[PDB]
Amino acid sequence: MNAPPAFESFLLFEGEKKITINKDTKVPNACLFTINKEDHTLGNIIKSQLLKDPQVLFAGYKVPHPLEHKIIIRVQTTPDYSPQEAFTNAITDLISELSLLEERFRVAIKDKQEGIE
Amino acid sequence: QKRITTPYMTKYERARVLGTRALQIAMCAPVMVELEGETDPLLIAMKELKARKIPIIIRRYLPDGSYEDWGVDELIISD
Amino acid sequence: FIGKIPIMLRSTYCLLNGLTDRDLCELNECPLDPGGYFIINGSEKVLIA
Amino acid sequence: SACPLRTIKRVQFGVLSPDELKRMSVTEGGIKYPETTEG
Amino acid sequence: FHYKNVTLGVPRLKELINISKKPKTPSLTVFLLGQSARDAERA
Amino acid sequence: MIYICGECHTENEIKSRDPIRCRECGYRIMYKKRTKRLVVFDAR
Amino acid sequence: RDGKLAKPRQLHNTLWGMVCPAETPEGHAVGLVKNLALMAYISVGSQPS
Amino acid sequence: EVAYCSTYTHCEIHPSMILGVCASIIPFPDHNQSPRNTYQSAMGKQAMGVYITNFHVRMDTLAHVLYYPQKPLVTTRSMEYLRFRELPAGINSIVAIASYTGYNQEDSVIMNRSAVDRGFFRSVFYRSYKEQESKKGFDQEEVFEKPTRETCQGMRHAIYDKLDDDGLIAPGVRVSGDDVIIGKTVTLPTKRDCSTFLRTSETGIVDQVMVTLNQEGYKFCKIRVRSVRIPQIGDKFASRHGQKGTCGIQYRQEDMPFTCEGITPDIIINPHAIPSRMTIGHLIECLQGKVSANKGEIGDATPFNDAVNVQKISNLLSDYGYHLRGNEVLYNGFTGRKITSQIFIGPTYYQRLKHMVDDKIHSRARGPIQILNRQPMEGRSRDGGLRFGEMERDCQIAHGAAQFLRERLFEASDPYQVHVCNLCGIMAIANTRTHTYECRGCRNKTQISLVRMPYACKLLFQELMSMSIAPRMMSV
Amino acid sequence: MIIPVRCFTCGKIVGNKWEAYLGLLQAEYTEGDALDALGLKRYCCRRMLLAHVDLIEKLLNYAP
Amino acid sequence: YRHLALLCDTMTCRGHLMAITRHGVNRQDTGPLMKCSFEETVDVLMEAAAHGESDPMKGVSENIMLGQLAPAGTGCFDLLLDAEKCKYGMEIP
Amino acid sequence: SLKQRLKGKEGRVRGNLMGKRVDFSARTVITPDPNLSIDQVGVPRSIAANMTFAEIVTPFNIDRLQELVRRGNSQYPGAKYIIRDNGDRIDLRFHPKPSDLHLQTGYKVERHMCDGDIVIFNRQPTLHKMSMMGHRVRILPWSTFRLNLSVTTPYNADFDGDEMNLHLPQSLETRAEIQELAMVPRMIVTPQSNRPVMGIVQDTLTAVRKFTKRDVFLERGEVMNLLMFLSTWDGKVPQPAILKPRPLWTGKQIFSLIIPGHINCIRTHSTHPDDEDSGPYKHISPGDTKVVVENGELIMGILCKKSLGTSAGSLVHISYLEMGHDITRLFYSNIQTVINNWLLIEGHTIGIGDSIADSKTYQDIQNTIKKAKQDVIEVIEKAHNNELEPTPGNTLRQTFENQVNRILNDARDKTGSSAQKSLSEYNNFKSMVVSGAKGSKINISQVIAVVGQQNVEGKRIPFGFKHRTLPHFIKDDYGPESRGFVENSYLAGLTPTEFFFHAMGGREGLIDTAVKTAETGYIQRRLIKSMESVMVKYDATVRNSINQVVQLRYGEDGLAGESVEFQNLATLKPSN
Amino acid sequence: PYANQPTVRITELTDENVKFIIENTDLAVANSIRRVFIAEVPIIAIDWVQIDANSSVLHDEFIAHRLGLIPLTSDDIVDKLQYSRDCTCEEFCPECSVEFTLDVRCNEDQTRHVTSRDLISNSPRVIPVTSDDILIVKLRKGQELRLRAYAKKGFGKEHAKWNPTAGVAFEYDPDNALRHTVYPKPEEWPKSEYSELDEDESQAPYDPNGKPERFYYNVESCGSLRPETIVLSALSGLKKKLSDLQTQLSHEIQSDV
Ligand SMILES: [Mg+2]
Ligand SMILES: [Zn+2]
Ligand SMILES: [Zn+2]
Ligand SMILES: [Zn+2]
Ligand SMILES: [Zn+2]
Repeated sequence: MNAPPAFESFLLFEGEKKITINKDTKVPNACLFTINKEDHTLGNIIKSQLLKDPQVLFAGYKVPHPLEHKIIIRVQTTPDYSPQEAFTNAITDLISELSLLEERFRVAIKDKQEGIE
Repeated sequence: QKRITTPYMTKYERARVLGTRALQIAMCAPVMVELEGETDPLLIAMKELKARKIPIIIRRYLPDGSYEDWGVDELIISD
Repeated sequence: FIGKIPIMLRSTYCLLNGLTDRDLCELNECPLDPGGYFIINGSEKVLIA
Repeated sequence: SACPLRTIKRVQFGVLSPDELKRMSVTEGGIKYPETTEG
Repeated sequence: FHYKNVTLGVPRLKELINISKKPKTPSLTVFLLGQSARDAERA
Repeated sequence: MIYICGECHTENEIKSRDPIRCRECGYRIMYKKRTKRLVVFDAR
Repeated sequence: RDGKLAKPRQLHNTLWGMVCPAETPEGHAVGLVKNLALMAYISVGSQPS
Repeated sequence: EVAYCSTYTHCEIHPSMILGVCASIIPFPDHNQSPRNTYQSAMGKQAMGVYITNFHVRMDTLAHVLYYPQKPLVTTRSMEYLRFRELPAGINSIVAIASYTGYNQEDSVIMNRSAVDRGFFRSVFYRSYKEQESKKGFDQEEVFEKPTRETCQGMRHAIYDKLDDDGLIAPGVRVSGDDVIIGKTVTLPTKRDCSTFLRTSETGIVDQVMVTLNQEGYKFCKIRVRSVRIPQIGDKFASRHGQKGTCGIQYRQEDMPFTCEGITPDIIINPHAIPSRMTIGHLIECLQGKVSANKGEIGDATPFNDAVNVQKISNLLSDYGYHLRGNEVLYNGFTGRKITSQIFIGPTYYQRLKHMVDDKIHSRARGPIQILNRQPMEGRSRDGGLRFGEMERDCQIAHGAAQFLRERLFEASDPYQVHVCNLCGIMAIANTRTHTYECRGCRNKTQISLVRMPYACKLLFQELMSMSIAPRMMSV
Repeated sequence: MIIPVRCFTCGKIVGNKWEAYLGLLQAEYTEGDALDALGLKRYCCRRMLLAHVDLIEKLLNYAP
Repeated sequence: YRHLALLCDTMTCRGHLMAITRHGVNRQDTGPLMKCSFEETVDVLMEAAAHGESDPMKGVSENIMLGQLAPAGTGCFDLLLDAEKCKYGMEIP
Repeated sequence: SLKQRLKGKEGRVRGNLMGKRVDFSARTVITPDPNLSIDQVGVPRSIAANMTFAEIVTPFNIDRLQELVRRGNSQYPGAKYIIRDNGDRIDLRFHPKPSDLHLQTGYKVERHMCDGDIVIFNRQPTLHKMSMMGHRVRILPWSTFRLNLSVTTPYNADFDGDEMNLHLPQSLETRAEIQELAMVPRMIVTPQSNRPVMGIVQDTLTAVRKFTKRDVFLERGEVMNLLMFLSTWDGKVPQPAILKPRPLWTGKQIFSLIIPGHINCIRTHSTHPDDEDSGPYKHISPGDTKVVVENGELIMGILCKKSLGTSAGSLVHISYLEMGHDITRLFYSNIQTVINNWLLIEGHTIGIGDSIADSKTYQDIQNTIKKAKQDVIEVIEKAHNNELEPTPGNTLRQTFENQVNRILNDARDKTGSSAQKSLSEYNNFKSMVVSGAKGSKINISQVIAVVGQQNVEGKRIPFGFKHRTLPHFIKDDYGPESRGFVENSYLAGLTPTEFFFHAMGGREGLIDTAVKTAETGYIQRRLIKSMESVMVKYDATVRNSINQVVQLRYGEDGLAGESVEFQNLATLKPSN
Repeated sequence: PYANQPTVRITELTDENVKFIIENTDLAVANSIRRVFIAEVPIIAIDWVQIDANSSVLHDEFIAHRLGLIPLTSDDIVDKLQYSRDCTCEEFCPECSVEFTLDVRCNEDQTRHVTSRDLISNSPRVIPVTSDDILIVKLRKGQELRLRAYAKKGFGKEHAKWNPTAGVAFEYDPDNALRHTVYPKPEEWPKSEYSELDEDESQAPYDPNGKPERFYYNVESCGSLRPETIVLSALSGLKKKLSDLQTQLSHEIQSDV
């Protein structure tokens, strides 16, 4: 079809896998994570947390084509450490920050339902 | 040798030989050089040219009509 | 009878000229439309100087 | 088909003889009827 | 038009493509073997 | 089948293979009635 | 339109106030087709008697 | 003063009056390059806008209408006289001169997908098809009636169910492209039927169906189909200041770069294009358009009025609190980080061009061939093979790719097989069942050979033999 | 023809505002004052009302 | 320089100045089929038939008209498959 | 008549036989894609499905072929028709079930065109081989043709409704030869000019100059994104240019990574000064001119239009000579992708403020114009007195006109220098001019100071009215404004008389360009037909179709036109 | 390797717009949440329109496009409503869709104006947001318009109508200490509303080390969904996406071992 359907862009096919594990021999303990049907918003947040982590030597997030819906993230870690562990740790840190932020925002609206006065 | 025609394969000769070898592979030609897991005839043909195992002899026509016969191994790839 | 002569639209002879905008609306003819084109076989033809 | 396929080396132009034209002509005795078909 | 009058550009190339007995503006540059070329008054 | 006369804004059936005309309006221009079937549309 | 003669195609000083220079169709013929200026009016003409 | 003369007989009423209606619509024409103004005069004629207020009453083929026509923010006083404002052919779009993903390069305009969803720049298309009953002879009368397989010798595979008993498709139905919309039967001494098919991929709902007596008095039917087309990357959008380009790409509002306010430009144009065309007026108009929206009064675009100067417009923008230059700090949408260089942004009136990619695209594979020359021919799909140019053949000769050139020249068009003897150059009669061919005159089967040459060449040789000159083909 | 339901850039409803905007034009408020009365602080929302032309009334005049 | 040198050399190859025009092409040693492709087909073909002239087929246009490969690069040489090289070959299912 | 039946143009013997319409041909509007590789060409899915390639059945790939047979005229990957060994053609769509039909070895399958196929991509008019370049099929959802920015320069097609044609070979030999001779990376260089016909696109080129500026610093996270985009990247991060404050990479250092392998090239800067080389500190390069590339790394200078331009001795040309055509194609793609990622962060803009100049600069421009007008008045009065004497061989009227023109030209040059002085490194217009990708110094002079004299056919506007160019002007008016000279900048605005004269200059320019294109095409067509027969034989002697020798050796050197490159003997020029 | 603890302060809370400031959070996190509110938050809007008969000057397709854009209240039943494709129930039914039926006839000589309020909804919770009334179309005398419509849940990414908020204003670092944006003339540029710069100080002095913080977000909503409620829903939605990615990764590593 000349115009791709909107539902397909955000929906992975049953054959398609959301996360792909790839091994990079260019540097030791470097793993490539590719997420299909993923918006730019999720990729940017994941890359920043990996960059913050000292264990992750290299954090790069790129989109191969704008028309295509996919994100590619590269994680490089020390040989003792595991790249998959770093990726999961970044996800948990983001979830912890969001949950704390949600509680704080809910408390703030409760504190001033009618405003300060 | 004593031939005016260049020993090296001409670029036009190289194109025809690669096309012919690829045409043979798609038809089902026995492979002089085993394919490296390649389903593409052109990719196998280029490796066969580097091997020089292709069974092709090229006849070159001079203006007087004298013919020069060159084996694929004798010919040197232009590229 | 001599023959029939095509009439340029919005000309004094043409019915549309001398008609109020409300009358044009009943005939489904736009007041905004400039006119000045002859109609032949239900097609618009305008002479070029 | 059964006949072999070969290229034409040379093309020669010469006047076509009437006698050979009569021999290769599909019609025999020529066409005596102006009408394409009687009925 | 920008350069007297000389033929240049695509029309000059067209003149090369179709040989013409007379060019649109024929001219020949002349150089003098004699000392007249060196001094304006003798030239 | 059924046809609509624009000049008098009334619907009069026109016989097939019969010269087009309107009853009491003398109008030979007719418009076919909108189809009974309903066609779905996307708001997007 | 085929004719490439420069003088008819070229805009002229007398054209000022009678034609719009900007409103010319581009193509093989340039400036052959012109649109008259809004102020400019073609004269109907009158009897000289 | 030291005037050229103190006794002038006459004075010009206005300098702008000399400019034509097409010239007047362009803002600040004197600031813009003179060739660019000429190009826009052509663009204005082909701009897509509703031709007349009562478009529905008149059935017009290839009619173009605008979903939400809007008056320009900056209008020349001359534009009011031609009533461009009454029936506008364009919708104002916010414009930013910037480089993003590189799609905007080479005269391409980035567009906002969210604006397209809201219906910005959406258009309505009307196409009219008219069929009149023909009665050249009493037996040759062609009454319109629904075609049925039993009663029609020539009925096509496509279903005639959509057609009514009258043979005219019902109004308000949606008909797919290349589907018969009118059914007519020609009386046959059963009867073959003549059917008119929809344009391929028309996808147009039938706006109305009209049956009326013709001027001749034979039955006459007019069918109009209405198709709604959204803005597309292929579709061309033209700026008022002599600029035309295809849309490079469409992005979501979050994807599009956002200002501190969060406003996203409807159209983004490459910065390089403005210097090349030297459109000084376009930059002034963008500044004026933002000033007009904040001011709440429509701007004046008259060229020789000199009412507004670039400094005066910048001073008005500073009074509004916007930067005087009009550059606004912007944040890349994906990064969320403010861009190092501030980008000038101003609204520019934009008119959609008539040319559209959907009409242009076509491809032909194994299409029906003409009987006379076996040349490729367009089918009901209306897609036909592109002609191979004589220059294109010469370029192939320079390439040295003889096999590819031969394939296009002979295999692609009218490939044919012929039989000839060495001496006799005549076309030997060929019988497929026998598998043996004989040059008549010498009765030869050994001499006969198979030669492949183009069908056009074969018929040309036969025509030469009719002229009494025989081309002779010899194996040796 | 008729006012678009939503602003082209923000997506904020403009169709309901257009009837109020016409009432402000009928009142002492000028075109600029009417936009100020609406209180929109974004030029895109103000632009939709200012640049819109209503052709629906012309279509209504013609007999159906 | 090579492109410029060739254009003057071909023009002066005859030994007389010749314009690049239809009339200049008409006076040539090229075969009748080339003349047939040049719009003078009726006169040349009658002359060729009367004199029993034969087309050389040297021209690329003559070969393409008959559907034969033009005698350009990749067409002049003919390959000669050889069994001795074939004998050291591996059969594939 | 039978002789009448034979026809020339639009005739079976000439129009149809020599040129015929071709099947497997697709035409649609073209839109630029930076992401797509130079070989890859975007193809609409509907066109790709319609186009088909005949494929012999092969036992190794039979499973894929049977799957294509199972889905007929439905899925995008499918066979529209199957040809049996007998040669009968069967339609899967017409046949009640696709599964019952069984594939056999040697069957021909009409597989729909897919990515990785080879097609010939050409512009609608081809004046040269470079116009027609073989391309690799790529499929994108939208109905448009997508091509890389690098391939656009040989095509020379602006993206405004332009369309291109692609033809699919159905023969293995034709496809193989097209890959060997017509592939787009192989055709990057041109034999006629012995230089690449591909040049960096203007948007990338201006960004490249800003990227190679000395004052460019990139954060570690931004550099990692650029490395991820680079195909040439080896997976090893380069040591940062600045280390102690934070890890930082200079833009030139990132460009050095883009440059492939170790190509050494020196290109003079676009704004490079001849005086700087004569002066001391030429090696130091205070202006950052004299661009030098050593060991495949940019060492000094700012990359300019000349360095990445379509010219001999270019960095891209050096990459073609040593790295090879395929690596050069990757290098072109790498420059565009890295530049685009850097460009969005850096930003690009143009504005009326960039066009505007300081009031003091404007006052200087007005003063020179005023002096020129006064000088013209002095010449006019002296001519009336007859004090002026005609130059020999020239009319007095012509000499008077020429001297007045010279006064206008010198003033316009002075105003132009004032416009250049107003421009600043911060100013966007100057940055585009310094790169040279778009705009010109003369364009800036028209924009800020004086547009210049407007003339028709290279002569001052004639008097259409008797003795007067316009009714407003007096009889025998020799004033520069009357003769069409424009002293007003585009930003300043044009007076109605100046606008009318400017329109005359535009009108004459429009007529000549349109007439010129038809004439050049016609002469080229006659020349191309005349020289098509000439060819080089096996002995390397150039010969006509008749076989009469034109040259004993091609080019008089028997060497390829592209291979020869300019070199300095350095023997004849020095003194004995 | 541990995320910093964010602090949230709300400048203003109102139905029309909510202004909130988040500090001690990464710039990437601040940008991601701003994008999430605009496109990742679902709203109920008409997706299906069927017109039995149209007599209005506007064509049936024109009316259908306008109906979808018009907002419908989605404050409490966005969670309760289910996507028609996801649900196994019939696509047109009350649980997965809201039915809207409008029948308008003008018999008065004056034109009658069709309004969003006229639309009738089977479900009370989803209603057109009228307090003026949006004008869908104007009906001439003797003209009747009848249509049947169904409303399906969708998020902003699917369509602009499904987006629940107007343009969102995001800014940070108003004083240019980071020098992310450099002004050729600082004095000409107006100072930011949140800028702490004094009138004498045209631009902030450059700092060698800078951290983006105190990001300002203003969310303006149609009122179908409360802006503060949209922020709370967005935080959960982004967290859900990360959790789904972690679950996919956990399955992928389990498959590998
Ligand atoms: Mg173009
Ligand atoms: Zn009636
Ligand atoms: Zn015989
Ligand atoms: Zn808005
Ligand atoms: Zn349901």
